[PDB]
Amino acid sequence: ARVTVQDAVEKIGNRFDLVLVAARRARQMQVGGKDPLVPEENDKTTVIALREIEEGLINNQILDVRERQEQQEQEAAEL
Amino acid sequence: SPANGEPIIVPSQDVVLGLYYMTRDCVNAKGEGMVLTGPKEAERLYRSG
Amino acid sequence: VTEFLKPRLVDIEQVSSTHAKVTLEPLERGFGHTLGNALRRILLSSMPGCAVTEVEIDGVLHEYSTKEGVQEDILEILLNLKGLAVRVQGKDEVILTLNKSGIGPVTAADITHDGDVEIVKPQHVICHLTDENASISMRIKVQRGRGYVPASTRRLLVDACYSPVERIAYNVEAARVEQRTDLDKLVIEMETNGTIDPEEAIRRAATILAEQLEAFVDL
Amino acid sequence: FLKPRLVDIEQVSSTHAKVTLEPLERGFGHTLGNALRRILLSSMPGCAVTEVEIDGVLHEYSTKEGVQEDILEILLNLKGLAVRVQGKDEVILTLNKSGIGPVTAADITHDGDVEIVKPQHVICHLTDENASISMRIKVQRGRGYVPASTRIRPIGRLLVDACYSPVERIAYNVEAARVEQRTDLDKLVIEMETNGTIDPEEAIRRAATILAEQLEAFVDL
Amino acid sequence: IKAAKKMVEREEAVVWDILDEVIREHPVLLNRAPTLHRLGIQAFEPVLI
Amino acid sequence: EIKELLKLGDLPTSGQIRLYDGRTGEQFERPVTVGYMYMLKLNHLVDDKM
Amino acid sequence: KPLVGTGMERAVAVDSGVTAVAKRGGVVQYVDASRIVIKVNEDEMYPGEAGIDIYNLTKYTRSNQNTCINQMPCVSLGEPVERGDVLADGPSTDLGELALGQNMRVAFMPWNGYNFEDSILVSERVVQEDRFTTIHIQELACVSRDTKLGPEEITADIPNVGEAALSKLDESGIVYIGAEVTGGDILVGKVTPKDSSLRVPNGVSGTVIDVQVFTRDGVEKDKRA
RNA sequence: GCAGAGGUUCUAGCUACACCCUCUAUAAAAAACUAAGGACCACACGA
Repeated sequence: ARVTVQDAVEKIGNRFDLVLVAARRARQMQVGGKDPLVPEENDKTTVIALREIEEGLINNQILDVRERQEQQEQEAAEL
Repeated sequence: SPANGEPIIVPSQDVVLGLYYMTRDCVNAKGEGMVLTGPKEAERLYRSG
Repeated sequence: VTEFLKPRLVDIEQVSSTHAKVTLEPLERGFGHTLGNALRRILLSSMPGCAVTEVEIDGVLHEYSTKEGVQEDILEILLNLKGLAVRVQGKDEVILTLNKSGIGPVTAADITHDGDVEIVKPQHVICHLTDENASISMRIKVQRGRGYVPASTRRLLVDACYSPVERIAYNVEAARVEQRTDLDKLVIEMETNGTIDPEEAIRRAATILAEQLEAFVDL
Repeated sequence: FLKPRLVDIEQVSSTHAKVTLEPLERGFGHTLGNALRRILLSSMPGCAVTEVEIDGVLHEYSTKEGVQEDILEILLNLKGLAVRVQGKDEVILTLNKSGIGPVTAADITHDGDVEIVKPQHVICHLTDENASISMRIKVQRGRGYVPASTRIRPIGRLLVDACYSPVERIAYNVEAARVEQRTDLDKLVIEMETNGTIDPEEAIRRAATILAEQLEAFVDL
Repeated sequence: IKAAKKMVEREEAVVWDILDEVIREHPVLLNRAPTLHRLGIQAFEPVLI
Repeated sequence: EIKELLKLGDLPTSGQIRLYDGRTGEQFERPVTVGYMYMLKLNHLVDDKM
Repeated sequence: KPLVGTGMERAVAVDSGVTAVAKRGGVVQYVDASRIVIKVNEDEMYPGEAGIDIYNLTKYTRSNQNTCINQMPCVSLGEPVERGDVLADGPSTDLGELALGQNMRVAFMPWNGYNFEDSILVSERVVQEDRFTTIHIQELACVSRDTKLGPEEITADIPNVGEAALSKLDESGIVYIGAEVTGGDILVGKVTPKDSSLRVPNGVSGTVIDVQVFTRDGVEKDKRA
């Protein structure tokens, strides 16, 4: 659980990009099969996405990197 | 608050009265002039009466 | 009729060895407070425990004075004595002699061992000395009294901190049981001087309160 | 530390009586006082009625003929029926009053075990010699307050509220008794006010027992 | 969904601890009817009482 | 008149008592007013508005 | 009664129709929780064919705001009453005075913020002694319409219902007087030609005190009717 | 399980938001189950 978001917004400092990136990350962690790269403590996907952000691990460009890595791994097994 | 730089989460009426009763002075009160070894000792003194 | 839910030290998440936070399982409503307040009164009121009660400064004789070299006012070399957590066994009115010269602070480790008298905070800086020639000394008389007692109630007299605990605060809050409406989760967050462990402080306070109940103890 | 001990149970009345402990160490006075008062007011085994069965009344809002009071406030009177049991944990008490006259609690067809302590507690006023109330009053044990709803069946059953709280008013008053030669032994008194169903000595005994048992949560024996 | 509806309509004890599980980190929008400023609708982590 | 009526009963004239706390069991400083206000109960219940 | 009133609450409680006033002085010949029989005194007697004056009280009856219009006899068998006297304390009345609410010990102090801004902090002692419990009388109308190919009939012959549904109902589709019905429970049959049973709206609970079965001429009353 | 019908129950049940199995013109060995729902004005008010 967590209370505030300042430690999260400070590195995504638009306070709106935070919502979008953590939302897509929580999507990939909830509807996708991705496991949280930050330890889970009986916490929903939203606070898990925030924690993954605050640890300097999940950001917009990191999410794009993960997306294109998945794309490359998908198209590598299709050839 | 977006209206002004004054914070909107402000202790409204009862907590502020309690704080005023706390943070005040009367020139004669039980155990005045004592020297304290930190705020924790002040809490220990007050809760012991 | 008499079945009452009892917790077992459910959360003892001690932060440091001088500050723990005991949080019990839900207790029947009206009992979180009746236990927190009881233990608070026991702990802030009376336990066996040694602390400084008075001191005779060698050179200084009045309560309001100052000696050179010791930039700390004598009133402050008295507060640091109140902070001087000391534990003794068997002996009660033991007198401790402090004697050190030279530039620098006077740590609590400078007090001579004086038999079985132990100090739990050796690096407690009482006062600082700025001169090699200045030889500060005193006879700090610690005592294993029971419970806090200031100097106004009763050579320089200092307030006593006979209670090993320094801060008692219980913030009882609602808990839940599968059907029971509202049971209270007591949360004792408590510090100590360091002489006695916080968990041990709670255990000894409970022991004292129960021993004051043995006459009407049944089953 | 001198331990406290019961020294007086002065029965100033049947409804209430003060219990005094001769020795108590400085500070422990108000400690034990507040602990005992709180643990007495909160949790003490009561005996208040839990279920009534009028003879010819279906729902509690009906009005039997002959009784000067409607059934609802008959139940309201009953929920404060000062009764105590000795051997059972639940009992069903039968009442059969006939003829004009208030139905005092003494009219309850009691047994050798279940004995009422206020035989003047009026339940209802019968106003016709050809009218007769008939109640199968169910009396249980318990503690605290339990409403009618929050207890998990035929039509005739009237689920009355439960008031298992023998004590009504507890007030401790520390004093100063000069025991032996040591001063500051604050004598403690307990101006408790029960409803006549619990012995003040036994009340303090059970309250101290539960305080110790719950205090044994973090201590050995 | 029929079985789940029956279970939640009976509000079994297995439903309450599941509910407190699903409201771990789920904010709800409290809202006053005559809202004027945007501070008139905030969110909180609701605690089951 | 109200003061004299209070003084007829074995009650303080000032109208304030020293309410000991129910939980801490300690005296409330600044003795507090205690009396029997005639509190109503408005029709706007909550179980018809929950 | 209000521990501090205005003296004119008695006037506002007697002028209103809530309290059955003694229009004829005399001695209470027979009192009852439902009726009050007044034996008229000789002075107030009508010339001939005189006798008693039965003040038939109105027991629990639904108000307009769904409160209990209840009357309690405040006299006993053998207590004289006079002209303009008050006999039955109606809703929110006590011995002829006006007692809207109740009165209890009140102390003005901030108690740990629970009475933060304007909130009251009532003790469990109030609920325990049943001090503020209020009866609320709800009404559940149900009609039987002239539906084509057989009208609406109120029968316990409900389909797709277990014995739990028929438990509170009688052998003719109407709940017994005094059943502890709860949310969703059935009260009235109302089988429509092809199941439109009037059921307890969700949330509302409590006993059922009285069922009234109106009927226009042309259809025979069923067993419960 | 996406176009229909049948099955052990209970008239009818083919994903209708909807619950199990079969196949493309044929009906039964089988327990947990079922219904998609309702507008406009006056008044007492309440924050």
